[PDB]
Amino acid sequence: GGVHIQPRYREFPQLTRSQVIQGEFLSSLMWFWILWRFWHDSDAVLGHFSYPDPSQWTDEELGIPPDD
Amino acid sequence: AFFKAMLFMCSGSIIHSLADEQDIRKMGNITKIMPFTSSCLVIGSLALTGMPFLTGFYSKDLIIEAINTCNTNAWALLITLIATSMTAMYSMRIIYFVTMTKPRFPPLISINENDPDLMNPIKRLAFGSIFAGFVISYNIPPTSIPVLTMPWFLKTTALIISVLGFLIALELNNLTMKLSMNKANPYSSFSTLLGFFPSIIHRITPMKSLNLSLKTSLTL
Amino acid sequence: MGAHLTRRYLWDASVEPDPEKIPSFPPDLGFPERKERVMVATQQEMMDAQLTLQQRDYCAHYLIRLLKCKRDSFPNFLACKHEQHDWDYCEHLDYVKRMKEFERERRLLQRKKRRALKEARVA
Amino acid sequence: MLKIILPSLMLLPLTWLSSPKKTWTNVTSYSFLISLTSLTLLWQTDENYKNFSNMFSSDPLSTPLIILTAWLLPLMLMASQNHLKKDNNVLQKLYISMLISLQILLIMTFSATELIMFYILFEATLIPTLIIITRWGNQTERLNAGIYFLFYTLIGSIPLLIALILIQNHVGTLNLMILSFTTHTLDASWSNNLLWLACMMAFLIKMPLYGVHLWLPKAHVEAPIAGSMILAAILLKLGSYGMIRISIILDPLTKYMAYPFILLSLWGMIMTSSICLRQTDLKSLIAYSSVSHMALVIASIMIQTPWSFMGATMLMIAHGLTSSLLFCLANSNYERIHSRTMIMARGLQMVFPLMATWWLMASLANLALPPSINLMGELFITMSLFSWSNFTIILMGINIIITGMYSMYMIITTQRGKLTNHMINLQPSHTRELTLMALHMIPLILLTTSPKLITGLTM
Amino acid sequence: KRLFVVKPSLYY
Amino acid sequence: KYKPAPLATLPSTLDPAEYDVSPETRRAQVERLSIRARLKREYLLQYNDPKRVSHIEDPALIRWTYARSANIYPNFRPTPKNSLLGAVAGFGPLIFWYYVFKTDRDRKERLIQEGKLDRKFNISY
Amino acid sequence: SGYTPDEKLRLQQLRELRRRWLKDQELSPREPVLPPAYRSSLFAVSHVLIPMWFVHYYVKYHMATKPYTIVSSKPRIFPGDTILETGEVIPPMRDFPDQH
Amino acid sequence: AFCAPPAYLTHQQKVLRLYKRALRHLESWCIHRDKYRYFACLMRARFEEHKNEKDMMRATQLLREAEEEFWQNQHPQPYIFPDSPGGTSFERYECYKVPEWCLDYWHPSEKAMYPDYFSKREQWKKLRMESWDREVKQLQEETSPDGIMTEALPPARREGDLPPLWWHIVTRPRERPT
Amino acid sequence: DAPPLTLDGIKDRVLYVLKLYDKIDPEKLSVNSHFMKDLGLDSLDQVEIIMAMEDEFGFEIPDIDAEKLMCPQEIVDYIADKKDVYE
Amino acid sequence: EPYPDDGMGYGDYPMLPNRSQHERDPWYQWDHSELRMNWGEPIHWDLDMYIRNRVDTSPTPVSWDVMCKHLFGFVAFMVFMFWVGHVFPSYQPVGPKQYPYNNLYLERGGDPTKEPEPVVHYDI
Amino acid sequence: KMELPDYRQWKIEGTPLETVQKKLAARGLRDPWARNEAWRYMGGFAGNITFPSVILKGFKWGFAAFVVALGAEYFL
Ligand SMILES: CCCCCCCCCCCCCCCCCC(=O)OC[C@H](COP(=O)(O)OCCN)OC(=O)CCCCCCCCCCCCCCCCC
Ligand SMILES: CCCCCCCCCCCCCCCCCC(=O)OC[C@H](COP(=O)(O)OCCN)OC(=O)CCCCCCCCCCCCCCCCC
Repeated sequence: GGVHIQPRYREFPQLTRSQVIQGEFLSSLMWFWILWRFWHDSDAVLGHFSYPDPSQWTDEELGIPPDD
Repeated sequence: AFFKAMLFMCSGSIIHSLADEQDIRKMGNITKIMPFTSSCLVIGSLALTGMPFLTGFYSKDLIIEAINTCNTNAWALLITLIATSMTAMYSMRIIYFVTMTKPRFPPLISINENDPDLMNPIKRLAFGSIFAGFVISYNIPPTSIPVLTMPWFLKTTALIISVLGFLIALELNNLTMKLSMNKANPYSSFSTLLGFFPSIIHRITPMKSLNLSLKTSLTL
Repeated sequence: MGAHLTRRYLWDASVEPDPEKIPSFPPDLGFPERKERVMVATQQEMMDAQLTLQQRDYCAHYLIRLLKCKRDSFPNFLACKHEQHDWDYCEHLDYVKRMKEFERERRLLQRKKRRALKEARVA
Repeated sequence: MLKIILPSLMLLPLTWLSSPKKTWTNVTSYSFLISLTSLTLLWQTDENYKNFSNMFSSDPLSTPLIILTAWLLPLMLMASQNHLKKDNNVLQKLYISMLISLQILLIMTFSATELIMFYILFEATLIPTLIIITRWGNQTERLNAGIYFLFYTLIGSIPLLIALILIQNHVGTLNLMILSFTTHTLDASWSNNLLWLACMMAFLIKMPLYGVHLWLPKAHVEAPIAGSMILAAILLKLGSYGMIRISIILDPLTKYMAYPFILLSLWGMIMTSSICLRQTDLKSLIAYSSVSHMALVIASIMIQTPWSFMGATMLMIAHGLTSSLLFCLANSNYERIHSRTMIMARGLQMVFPLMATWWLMASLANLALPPSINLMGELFITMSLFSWSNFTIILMGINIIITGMYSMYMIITTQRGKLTNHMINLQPSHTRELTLMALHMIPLILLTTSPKLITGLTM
Repeated sequence: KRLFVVKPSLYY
Repeated sequence: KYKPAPLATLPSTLDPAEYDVSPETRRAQVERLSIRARLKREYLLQYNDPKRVSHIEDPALIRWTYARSANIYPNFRPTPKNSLLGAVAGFGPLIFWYYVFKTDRDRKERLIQEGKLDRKFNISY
Repeated sequence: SGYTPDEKLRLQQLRELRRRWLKDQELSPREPVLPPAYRSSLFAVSHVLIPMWFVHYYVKYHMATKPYTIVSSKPRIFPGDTILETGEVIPPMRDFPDQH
Repeated sequence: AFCAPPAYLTHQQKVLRLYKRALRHLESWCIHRDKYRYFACLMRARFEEHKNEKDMMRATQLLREAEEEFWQNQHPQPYIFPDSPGGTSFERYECYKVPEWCLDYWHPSEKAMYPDYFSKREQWKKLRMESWDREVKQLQEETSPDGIMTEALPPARREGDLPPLWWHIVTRPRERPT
Repeated sequence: DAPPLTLDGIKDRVLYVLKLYDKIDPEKLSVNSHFMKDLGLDSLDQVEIIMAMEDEFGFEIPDIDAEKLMCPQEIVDYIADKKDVYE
Repeated sequence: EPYPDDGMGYGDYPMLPNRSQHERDPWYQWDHSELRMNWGEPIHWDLDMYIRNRVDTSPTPVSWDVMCKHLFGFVAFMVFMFWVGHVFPSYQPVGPKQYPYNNLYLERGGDPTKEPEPVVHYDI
Repeated sequence: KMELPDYRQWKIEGTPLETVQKKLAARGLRDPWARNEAWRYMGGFAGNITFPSVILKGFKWGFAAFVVALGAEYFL
């Protein structure tokens, strides 16, 4: 009636089954998705292309001539 | 749109469930009292902080590394990255004060979020916040010819700065609990009264624009 | 965000390549008839695939493939994955070029400094 | 055009002959139909002007107005049924007839081929207006206001009389048709530089310019609602209609003789717009809103580019309808409140829910909300003014920001906030008050659907 | 305990 | 030290007077309540009066509007600092913009005359 | 301080009257005297299909008919497709060197 | 809001009203309850000492340096309650607090329904007119001799009489019409 | 959302809080019992009491109206009058 | 204290303290609630400005000067630093991007008839 | 009518208020309103909430689910 969820005074509000399950549900799917994609597609941190060391290019390759 | 909408309705849930308290100071421990919104709030918070593999991550780090790779103002490049760490900080500020702390709400507690009209939409957007970045990025037409080739520090900069951001704020907030009031308001005031643009440019312009009409243009 | 900048903003910029004018030195310097680039796609192919001008790179050819496998395979947006690696690679293999060119320049300018310093400036 | 006019004259016999109790409905019902006959002039199937007969003509510029002039007589007679319902049954039939003669005269002035027919009818409209303002004016100062309204117009009027008789001798007929198809090119002498000022000044005065607009704030303040509607909706626009038809001659001088007015108007637009920002009398604020939004018009009838002209024609018809709507709702607050002060009467939406919707739409018409002819008008004058000199956007740009501020302030401090504690309790809204409004805005919505009809002569 | 909610007259 | 400016004024607290009050001051303070209490018990007995339909007037607002729009010109005396400042305001910008618009309009005209202004795809005006 | 003994009676009494006013504000039973479908399927179709039809009537018989009212970016044609109208088979592209 | 403002403020009410602003502006800087309940009983100490100073001059010299210490050690965004002036809900529901003299212009149709409501409303309006005379007379017979006059109004002082000027403190719009 | 107050639920909370203040004996607190003349508390403790109540019921008892919340009952009708509880 | 006699019209209207209705005690039952002004009390000349909406003269925890200096200091430092930036930009070690044909001369809408000076790009 | 928990139930020991209570005590001071602020830490809300706990809420099943899925893919 006037009480759909009894108010509580200085006590931990009682929680409904659904409130807890839906909350764990949304969070757990968040973690399943993060884990699933991390496994299937781990190119979020690494990147799938390795930076070349610009300082290891034989001068020949770069057309650097030998002081004429 | 997906995550910011979530966080605001998440706080809509907290404000309405509490006796219309709109201040983080009097709200606390919503995580145990209301797990459904707290779960939605952290999902949104991590999306805002660009958690890897969530909707923010697919678009946001593309923008970050774009900056780290283009020719740009040095001042702009540095501020945008620390702006990203601050986004983690204030994101941390909300969950620590609003969710992970001893409750400080008024003593009678009457919290209900069971109403389908609360959960359903919050639930539906949460599904969008979790999967939208995945769907939109793959489906859109190839565009912009991104540069995926970066030194690894720049490739992972968005991830680390966000992490370090949370860590720093965790430390700061946790430091707060000590029985030691020593904030000293070093620069909090700028930050707290909005950089003082509101205090000064809102009192001078409306004052020297109306004084001139009544006193000078109208009567003189 | 880089250290190359420090070499130029700090220290000396004489031997640091200008962000622009990268192909500053002769295009053939150090080259025995260097082969020019090769564009696989025909100008028309691109114009018929409505590739954004910017996306008309030397990788335009692997792109058109991706786009092909994205229109075909429509309901499935997760299956044109090999095509994307290819395009990206082509481009990584282009970014690297654009990096090799920059280094080249860098080194050549240093060559200028060393040469014109004692070979051509002291008797 | 003698159906828009003869049937009008006959209204006068009906206001007098009819029963004291039935006088109001016979007059209002019949002029609604008089407006319906007026709509026939809108049937133009070719670009040539409809010259009904020697003296009476209607071209795109006059037609959009003749219909408005006929339309407001019904409304004017509906807005003044309350005040003027305390009269002796012969003071009413005088007020009703006075209102009737205004549109008879105004319909003819807007539908006149000979420019001096304009002058005689032009300056006659002052007689009916001065009586409406002075005889029924509530405040002690209407004797003064009447003097200001008669002298500013009259001192401007005699120069135009001399100028038009002057051109008749120079050209040989004041017939707007011929004067247009004849070579009258002034010669940039010092004298002509005076002729131009003689012809434009009388029109520039009743179209309040920044220099001579003090007559309009004083006149609308103490004028009864019907007089204030007539002054804002049709009377001020008489000056604009005159400037459009008179500058056909004096073609060369306005290229360089306009700068003085143009700058007077654009700076005037800013200052008139701004003083609206802190004026305690609501009728005062609407009047200065009228000066500023009319200062834009004299700055488009002088730049003289096709777009200006129809920007002007769009805005004049649109602002006419909007201003009245604002003056009409101001009166409804004044009659219950019994004071013109803006600060009193706060929170009305809480007690008059709908009038507030009318207030909101009137304000959005007042400021330039986009799917409205009001915005199309300003957008066009703005464009041409920009063409005249790209810098003009700065001044026509301070006005837009100020216009938004005062328009919403009228809504924010009159129709929102906490209710006034206990002014004389505010009786609910009559259906007449609300219709008088609906009759103003429903046409504003309909005209915005097809702006072509009020676009002017230029386009 | 339904309570009467004063409202401006809303017939006009 | 807080420093009141014409804006951001000195708070009640932090105002010297509020702290050192002489017997004289207190008396004055007490009087000012009386004027207000008096005025308060006049409104209240005109507001709470059954059998009243007339408009409570608030003459203090009528003295304000009259002072602000009908008691101005009867108290006008043309001094300096008033006519110098009464001409810089009416003719100052009005002359400023004239040399802003003339110079632009003249620059435009010259360029059009000499053939430089592009006026491309401009088929309207 | 403490309430003045003559103000704890003007609040004593006026509170007593406010309590009666709020009681009187309560509505009696009957107080609001009233002056003498397939669920979503009455919507999905009635409120969506009905509008759709009209729209279609408008888009396929006014817009479509009038010139330049519904214009579309050219369709995309890649190397190897068969244009429906012409039947032309876009020629295959120069082999780009594989395994690059 | 209910009681009337005193003319001048005493020393006490100025001190004791700092104890409120101060402690309440200490719960913005110190949010957690524990830190607060600690850092605040330390505040009282500050006020607790210097409680018995008899030297007024001194007392008004501790007060004037307290309120400057405070002004410079205040929080810019303190915790002001939701429904109090300056709050977040202040005057929010005022758009629904119509002033009750408006049910008098209702159409006889509207008031036709809701009938017992108006049967009790007409009783109260009889109460209001039945006492205006005894009230105003009271207000006057008991008007103060010439001199200090505050805004405090008298109680009833006789049976049947209703506190003078009671029609708008009672019959005041409900706080939250909801 | 939450249920409205009552003149006996706004009285049990007011006595509750005060019974948790250490200085005020929890067995001599009676609603008609003045804070400063009968219970013993000082002036500074009235401010502290009122403030507790302002935080139990979530609203601010203005200064001038709260320099007088002496009886432990005034607090119970003032809170209720401010919240429109006609019981 | 009559407004100064300089003949600008004020007349005898009292020169009431220039304080906005914002800091008028927000709890007291002001007859006119929203103007926070009682009935009879002299209205201020500019009450159309210091009203609860338009302007706010109200004390601020930080002194006004301190505010004006700090705000603008921030603005300036920023603007300046942005300038230090444009002087010293951040750009990766990458040479210029290379577009095919003649930098897409024709497709950038170039004139079909007039061929452009070939711009060639070589490997490595 | 709503009842209210026995006032006695609340006690400062066992909560962070107790440590604040003991120090204020060294100073000789004693705060009298602590017990009121006890239910904050008293029960239900007594457990300390750690930041990893919120960020990692549901991770346990999320990974469990991750395993299951990868498994199905392995099973083909
Ligand atoms: C005439 C000179 C001036 C006279 C002023 C006073 C005249 C009063 C007496 C006469 C009043 C009616 C006659 C004058 C107005 C005539 C308006 C009209 O005829 O509308 C035409 C419209 C059909 O459109 P159509 O003419 O075909 O448009 C041309 C497209 N090529 O017909 C219709 O479809 C009507 C549709 C009605 C519903 C419209 C719904 C859309 C409204 C959009 C509003 C947008 C927001 C407006 C904001 C305003 C400011 C808040
Ligand atoms: C609010 C935003 C304002 C944004 C302003 C943007 C300005 C853009 C750059 C303008 C200046 C360079 C323009 C270059 C192309 C145009 C060249 C041209 O023809 O302009 C000429 C004009 C001449 O003006 P001036 O310097 O006065 O020359 C008088 C010589 N005797 O050149 C000028 O007009 C120079 C001055 C331009 C700005 C004029 C003021 C704009 C703001 C006015 C606000 C209201 C001011 C009221 C002042 C009242 C004073 C009493």
